[PDB]
Amino acid sequence: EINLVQQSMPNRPNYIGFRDNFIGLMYYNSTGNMGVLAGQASQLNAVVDL
Amino acid sequence: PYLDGTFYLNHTFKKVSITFDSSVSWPGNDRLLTPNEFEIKRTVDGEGY
Amino acid sequence: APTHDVTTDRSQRLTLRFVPVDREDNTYSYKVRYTLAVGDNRVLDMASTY
Repeated sequence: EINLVQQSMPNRPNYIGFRDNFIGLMYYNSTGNMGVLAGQASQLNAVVDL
Repeated sequence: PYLDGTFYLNHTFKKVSITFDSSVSWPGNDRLLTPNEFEIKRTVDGEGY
Repeated sequence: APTHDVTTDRSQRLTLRFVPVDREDNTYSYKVRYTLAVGDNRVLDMASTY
């Protein structure tokens, strides 16, 4: 009889989407997950990430 | 170890950079896979070096 | 030391890495090809290929 007098507030709005320009979807500024764009001959990296 | 040559902490070193004039790397003729700096060891190795 | 005609380290790495350009991932064997590029005015010793 006392479970008639319960109240309920809505759950919080929580919006989950992607980041602003797909930020943190591609590794940058890292080594060991560094990207390489390089010749198919010698194969010298043209990407240095710091 | 200073005077006896009984070194034992050589395995903690992780990089060395050499620079002349504070603007030109001595390993700057691109002699190394990691172009600037020698690295003594790798922590986070996914490129198999 | 000799000061000239010995070594010139200008615009050359002292080692290169070559990615596979063929891969066969058979059941008991694996094949890999590499298209080597030995630059002009360079020489390779195959004793240091591994």
